[PDB]
Amino acid sequence: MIQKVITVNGIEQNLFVDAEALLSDVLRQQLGLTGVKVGCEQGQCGACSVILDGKVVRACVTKMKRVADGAQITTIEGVGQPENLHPLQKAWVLHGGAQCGFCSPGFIVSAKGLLDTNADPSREDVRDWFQKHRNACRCTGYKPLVDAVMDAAAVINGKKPETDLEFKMPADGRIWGSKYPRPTAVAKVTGTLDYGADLGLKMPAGTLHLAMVQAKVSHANIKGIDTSEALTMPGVHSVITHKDVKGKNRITGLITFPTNKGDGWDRPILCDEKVFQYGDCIALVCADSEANARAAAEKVKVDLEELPAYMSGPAAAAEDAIEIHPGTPNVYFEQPIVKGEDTGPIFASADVTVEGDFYVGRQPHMPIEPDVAFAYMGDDGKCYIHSKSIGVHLHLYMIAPGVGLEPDQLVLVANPMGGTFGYKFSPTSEALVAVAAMATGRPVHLRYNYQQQQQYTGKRSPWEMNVKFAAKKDGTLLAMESDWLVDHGPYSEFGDLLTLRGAQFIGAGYNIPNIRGLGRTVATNHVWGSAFRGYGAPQSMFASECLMDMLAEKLGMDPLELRYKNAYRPGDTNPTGQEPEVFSLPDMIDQLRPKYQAALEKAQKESTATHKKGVGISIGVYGSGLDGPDASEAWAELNADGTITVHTAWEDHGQGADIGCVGTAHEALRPMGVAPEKIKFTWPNTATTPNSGPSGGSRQQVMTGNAIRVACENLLKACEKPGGGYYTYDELKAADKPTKITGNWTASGATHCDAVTGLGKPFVVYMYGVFMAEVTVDVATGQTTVDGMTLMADLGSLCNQLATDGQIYGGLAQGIGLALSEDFEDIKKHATLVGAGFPFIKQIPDKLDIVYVNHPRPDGPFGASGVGELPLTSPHAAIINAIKSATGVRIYRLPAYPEKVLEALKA
Amino acid sequence: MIQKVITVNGIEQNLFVDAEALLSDVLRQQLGLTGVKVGCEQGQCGACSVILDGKVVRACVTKMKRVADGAQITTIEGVGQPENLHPLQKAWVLHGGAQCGFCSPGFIVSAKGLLDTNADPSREDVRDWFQKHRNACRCTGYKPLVDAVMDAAAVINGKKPETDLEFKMPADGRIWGSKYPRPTAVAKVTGTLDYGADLGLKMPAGTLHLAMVQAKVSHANIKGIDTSEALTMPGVHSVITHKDVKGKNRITGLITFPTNKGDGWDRPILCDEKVFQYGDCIALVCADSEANARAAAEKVKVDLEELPAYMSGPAAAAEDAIEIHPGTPNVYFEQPIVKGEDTGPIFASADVTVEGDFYVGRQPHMPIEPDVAFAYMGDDGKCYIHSKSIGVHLHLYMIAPGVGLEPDQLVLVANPMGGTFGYKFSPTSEALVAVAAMATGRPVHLRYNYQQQQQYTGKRSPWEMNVKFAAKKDGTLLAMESDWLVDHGPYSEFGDLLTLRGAQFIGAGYNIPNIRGLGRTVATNHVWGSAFRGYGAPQSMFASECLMDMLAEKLGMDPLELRYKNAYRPGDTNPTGQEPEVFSLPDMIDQLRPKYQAALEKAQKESTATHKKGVGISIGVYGSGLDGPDASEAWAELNADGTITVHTAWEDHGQGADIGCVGTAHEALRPMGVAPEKIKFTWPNTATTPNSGPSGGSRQQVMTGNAIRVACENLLKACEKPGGGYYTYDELKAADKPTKITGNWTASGATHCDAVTGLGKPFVVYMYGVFMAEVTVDVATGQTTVDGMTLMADLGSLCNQLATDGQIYGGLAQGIGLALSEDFEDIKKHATLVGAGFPFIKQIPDKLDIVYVNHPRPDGPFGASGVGELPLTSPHAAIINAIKSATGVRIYRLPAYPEKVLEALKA
Ligand code: FES
Ligand code: FES
Ligand code: FES
Ligand code: FES
Ligand SMILES: [Cl-]
Ligand SMILES: [Cl-]
Ligand SMILES: [Cl-]
Ligand SMILES: [Cl-]
Ligand SMILES: [Mg+2]
Ligand SMILES: [Mg+2]
Ligand SMILES: [Mg+2]
Ligand SMILES: [Mg+2]
Ligand SMILES: [Mg+2]
Ligand SMILES: [Mg+2]
Repeated sequence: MIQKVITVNGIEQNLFVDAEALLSDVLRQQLGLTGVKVGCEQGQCGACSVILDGKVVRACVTKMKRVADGAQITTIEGVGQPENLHPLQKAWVLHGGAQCGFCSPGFIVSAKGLLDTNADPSREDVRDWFQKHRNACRCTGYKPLVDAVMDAAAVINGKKPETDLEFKMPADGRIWGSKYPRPTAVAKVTGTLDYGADLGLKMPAGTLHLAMVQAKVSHANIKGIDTSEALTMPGVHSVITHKDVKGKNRITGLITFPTNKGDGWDRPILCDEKVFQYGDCIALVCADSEANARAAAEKVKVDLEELPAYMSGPAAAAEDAIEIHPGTPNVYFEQPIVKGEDTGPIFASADVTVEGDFYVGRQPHMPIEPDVAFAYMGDDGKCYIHSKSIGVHLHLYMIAPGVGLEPDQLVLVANPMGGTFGYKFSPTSEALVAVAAMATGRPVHLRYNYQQQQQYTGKRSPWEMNVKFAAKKDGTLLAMESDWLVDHGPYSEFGDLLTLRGAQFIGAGYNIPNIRGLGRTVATNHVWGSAFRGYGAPQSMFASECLMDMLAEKLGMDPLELRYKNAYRPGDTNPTGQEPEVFSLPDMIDQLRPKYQAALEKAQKESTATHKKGVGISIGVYGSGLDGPDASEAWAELNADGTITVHTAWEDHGQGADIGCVGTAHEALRPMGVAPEKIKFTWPNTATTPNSGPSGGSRQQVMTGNAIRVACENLLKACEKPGGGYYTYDELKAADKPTKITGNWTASGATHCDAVTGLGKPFVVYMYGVFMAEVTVDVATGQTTVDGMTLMADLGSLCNQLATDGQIYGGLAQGIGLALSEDFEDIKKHATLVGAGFPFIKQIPDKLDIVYVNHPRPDGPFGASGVGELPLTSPHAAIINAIKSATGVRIYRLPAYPEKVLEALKA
Repeated sequence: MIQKVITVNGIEQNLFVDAEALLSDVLRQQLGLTGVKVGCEQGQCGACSVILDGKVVRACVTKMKRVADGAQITTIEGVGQPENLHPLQKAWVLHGGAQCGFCSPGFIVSAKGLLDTNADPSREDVRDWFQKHRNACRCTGYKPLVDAVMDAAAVINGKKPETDLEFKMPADGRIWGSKYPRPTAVAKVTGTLDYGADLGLKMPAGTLHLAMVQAKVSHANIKGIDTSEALTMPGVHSVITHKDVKGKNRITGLITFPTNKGDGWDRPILCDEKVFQYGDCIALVCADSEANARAAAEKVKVDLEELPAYMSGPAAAAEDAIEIHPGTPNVYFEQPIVKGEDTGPIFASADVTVEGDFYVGRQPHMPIEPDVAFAYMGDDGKCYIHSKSIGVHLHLYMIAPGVGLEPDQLVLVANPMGGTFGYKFSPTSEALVAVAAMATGRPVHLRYNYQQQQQYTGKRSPWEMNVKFAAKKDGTLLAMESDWLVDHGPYSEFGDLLTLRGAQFIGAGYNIPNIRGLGRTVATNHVWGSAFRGYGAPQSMFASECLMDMLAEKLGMDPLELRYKNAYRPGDTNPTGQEPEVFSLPDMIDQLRPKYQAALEKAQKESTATHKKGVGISIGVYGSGLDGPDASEAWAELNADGTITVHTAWEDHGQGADIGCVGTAHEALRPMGVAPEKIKFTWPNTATTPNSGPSGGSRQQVMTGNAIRVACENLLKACEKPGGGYYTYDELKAADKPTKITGNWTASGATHCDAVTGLGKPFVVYMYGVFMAEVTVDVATGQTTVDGMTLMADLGSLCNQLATDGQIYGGLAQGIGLALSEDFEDIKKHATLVGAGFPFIKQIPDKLDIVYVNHPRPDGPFGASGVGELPLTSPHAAIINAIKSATGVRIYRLPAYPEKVLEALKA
């Protein structure tokens, strides 16, 4: 051990450390500076950025031996605090740079380092700095972060007053549609919002820390578990196995479709008889620290009989493949789509037909924060779980029978969280922590490292797809045929539903009167399927949007004009036979057309012999809602202090559940003149907030926004004075009148798609958009650079523009990754950010352009649709279409790795 | 476990706690708020004061179940931080309220609570508030704290500008003699100075926490130790016993006198063959937490043969008493005093003689911070100890042979500390932590609780005393006889030396040409003797100063005039035959006389039938130095940045080692124009600071102050430019000239007192003073209230007046405790602050008056003497003399408990 006397955030610290200890651990654990965020732990994400003697360093790869006596360290806590914000922190708030907020401390500390060395950076200087220092963000698409740095710099430079970093009220008093900052922004930019790992450090002594004993093969029969050596190791309390589970030891898919050939009870909590994928949790070590639990987990011995593993959909779907779940065929679900007339004769007599085989793979979510959860037994006797769940009520019912509790004896709470992008539509660690809390009676905390986040959370499910179009010479679509095979890994939850998305969204955007297709879901031993932003649309619309360009090519027609010819107009129906609710695609195409023509001319002009530029187009469509007559509930409560609490379980991945609630409530409460800062939101809790539903399907703004609106309308009625005006809280209480008022809303016009035909009216509100990608391909290397993205977006009406701009930029950046670099195919190689192709700042263009063409929705609150998944529906199709424009080569199977592009160029 | 969402220091905290947990632990351990200081842990000291929903509460006795959801908490961290100080914090700095600083956070939070409920308190309102909220201070005597509250209130009330809370430079630029604040004040008032227990919380995982297995009988032969059950208990690493000690397992007294009958190697580190006092450490449990170590320590079984214990000096000194250390008589040392002619014939022929038997007991130091230390093996192979040692070099040599290390392989460092008042002139926990670090190879940390601070640290040693005076009718002293028996408990360290103090200080202040006396030191099984502020003078001068009043009474002379007649004047010698170095007692008496006469008249006027007022006088004298030719060393270094570091091992109990260094150096460096904020001090460290010596004997200002002066003079010479002016650092380095310059100083004129006669010149500088106490005695209850204390003090020249005023107030308050309420006689009853008679604020008068009558010392730096122990030399004699004045009763044996006074009143 060594004494080190240093200065941290301006205060002398008399430190006692192991010279080999990581600065991240010293700062977080010994000094309580949990504003230093840790994600990857491998020096790749910048979340743990600190200033050390004037240099920006990653604390997770800086050992204490590199910290000299007398060193100066700055963390986010030293940059500024609430009520003493630094210009960078104020700028971040104003520009909406904190979505999940997990990367915000690291970017802000890094930016301070930049500005202390270059006071007046160009935007490119800012981008080069964040690239060098590996500052990674999965939510924002980087542009808002650069905007914030530039604005702060101008203030620091005296070019602009600091008061301009403070939001100015529009002065109609209206925050709906504005750039009003989100309530959680100040906590995020100051490192004072506690995420799950932070909470773990601030839990009491006697909390047990868990480590997972995981399968190191993809498929096996388990013969036994030997824990004897692990029990003798430092700090070890006990080891938990399936024997300690008090219920069924299975997670239920809950809404398994009746025509599914499996019962939906296939997923174990702790493996008993079998390993179904690499990473499966077989046991939990409980110890006094994460480090001691992990060390002991390495010594637990599992006796297994390894079995041949099926690592792709086609392999598992082979007629003779062995059943992974004995008693259920590997191909466990099929969804037909049968619209209009038989397609065979139409294809035979059509002027033109095209066909393609396409693939979209196992995209990894890659939030900067790896999965984390904890659980405890309340003094009320209930089991409490605090996790990254974005569907607390949904998960309660998925896990309760498995853990052996009635629903009233389990409570799920959503912690503040560093992004999910859908992986948290699935249970991950909730049932594991519940089992351990129940078995030990003690609080328990489980943190995944980044390798476990990659290997042992669910993934976008690969689809192998064949799609065909028949059309007239003038480009009018006559018919479509479609076939898709969905690789769902071993766990069925929502796999059938994901397969149904193919019926709904393959070919969406156009009038197609005649469709014949079939989706099939197959169990495999690769990673299980969890929702990934877009949930079937990124697969579906990659195929159809690439195929539209192929059709345009074969007709000698411009691909934007082919889309214009076919885009939904009054009288048309979507693939499930439903009339669209608004018709904004022609408007958006017309407004994009001259920008598209200008982009074409620029690409022709600026192309060289070696660097070929191209422009690509696509349409995107997705529903806002879960299928059928989805519903939500909210409570609007006048508090004694005159503030109003709007109680919901709107789960915040980081998208803006807080500002969605405040903005929607503010608009609804305008008759009573309620200031936005007087409106409070609630963190999701199954015991004390209503069942607003999960934050999946780009649904909350519509469903919960409407419920909030109705609750607030009902609160206004409850407060109305006869003669005009409104009663105060005290007046209502004096008259023994209610102050906490419920509102509900249901999408009554919706119907579930039919099991035989696929036809129905699954959503009452959709999101519509038109993408344009501008790229350069180096034809010597095959490397593609995305130089610009544009999204024409119809969101109906904006609740908050900082929220919606950010959602779009983030989705476009994930599109670039999906198109060019991302996959989870190699269990080890793809288990790091860099290995799996995470997009760092230089991979995302600074030119991300949005044009809102909003057509108010009949059933949306104040006309709003959702936004969340719109920007990831088909940006990768636009990008691939742009590579084709540039070079003449079409990539059919994502991602467009350089070697793959080169092979195509040279064929 | 329960979730609690509350606000702490203005920030929302999502807390996860045990409802039974103490708020102090939650705040310190879970939230890292180590500004919440914990001392007594029993709700008696206020150090852990926090504001909870507008009420000031003691966090150490507030369970989390009493903290409601939505509660508001404020700790010192929420009051203000460095560079954002609250007016209370600025006021504390300006008024010198932070000495050790351990109570400062609690007083300041408490004061904020006061001012939030009463914005314009009277001084009495402030005193009533601190009494109610149990805010305890052992350093300051409370007056500076009240001064600070009043000044802050005026600013908060807009009656006075906040800039007036900032020190104004005297503008001759001179800080010597000023009220310049101490460098450590800002850290103390903000809770950002880490004391030993704070450091323990900020040590790395894998640090082992120790608990002591202690004797629960006073005297025994040990037969064995059974650790088997303890080893099976939660979190337990190992148990350490004498078998694990690698050296002699004995502490050496090091400077044991040759005529001592013991070898000075009597004190074990871990008991092997015997228990010598209640509390002796027999084993150490090493565990993952203090709580787990303590729980397991309760299960270690010690097999003992209890022996009859001698619990007082007279009991142990009986001719037939059994030897506690077999082979050494219990009476192990005697010091004669033989000055002038045989006293028998002089007493026989004298006009008047008086005699008394007196007792001063086992006063407990009662710092607010209980003992704490830690140790580790450095990567350099050395063993490092960080403790409350106030003699790091001294303790290194006292313990090294016992622990089994050569002096170069052990390093002792003084942590910031919450007071000692001399108990840390002894080793306490240093050898224990060293043994455990060496045995385990791991960092180890040991914190005593308050009961262990009381039972198992050393104490003022009781003295049974008989003193006699012979005098002429005109009051001229002719002769003195003296006999004292010193109860040193079982461990000899510095016991002989303490006994020698009786020869030096019984009757000090007066010309006494003929003295015959004998001091004896006896081992007992009550608590071992450690230095307590005054170190023999409080015993010695209680006897002689009470006896002077008895002599005045018998002569019918005023007791101030009797002292005036006899006080040292040129030509006189002190008891050891040495000429005083200055003669300030007549001056001080003359200046006090009219105040004394006025106080007498007020007492007569304001006395009632039931409440009798009185006035008492005493003189105090003590040396500044350790005996003989004491010495110190300092290094003055010009740093590259133009600051100057003054390297010393001046140990800071809280008295002001920091400001002593800065003020002394500043004065010495004036020719080169060095600003005070450019002068840095060093925390004591045996490896990297010179052997400046211990902070005992009121010596550092003289010895180390002179060394600092000489080093700085030498640095000036090193920096001098030919032609005038001074070179810069860069200029000196360019010329390869030295920048770190040594200075030494020795008290060359001093000699050790003789073993046969007691005669010598032990100190070259003494401190001189005259006390006046004003009291009221309720003759129905026997309760004494001290209404006023005055000290006339000759300190030569003041280094810093905030330091010296505070030292005097603190000593006067300890005097009031020694006179009226304090002891450690009952092992259990006196093991709490309240049980042992700690003086809370109402026990200390607001009227504490100082008059400086400074006569510059020939050998002091810039004429300075020490101050530390002066104010505790005889204030308790003045107080007892005042009770006599008031009521006619003399208390001979301290303390003057009410029942004891009543029995005397009624006899
Ligand atoms: S770079 Fe340190 S946590 Fe990712
Ligand atoms: S806001 Fe950057 S990772 Fe979420
Ligand atoms: S009153 Fe809480 S530590 Fe003393
Ligand atoms: S300053 Fe108050 S206890 Fe030391
Ligand atoms: Cl391909
Ligand atoms: Cl490649
Ligand atoms: Cl008495
Ligand atoms: Cl009493
Ligand atoms: Mg500022
Ligand atoms: Mg038509
Ligand atoms: Mg190749
Ligand atoms: Mg202020
Ligand atoms: Mg004389
Ligand atoms: Mg009695």
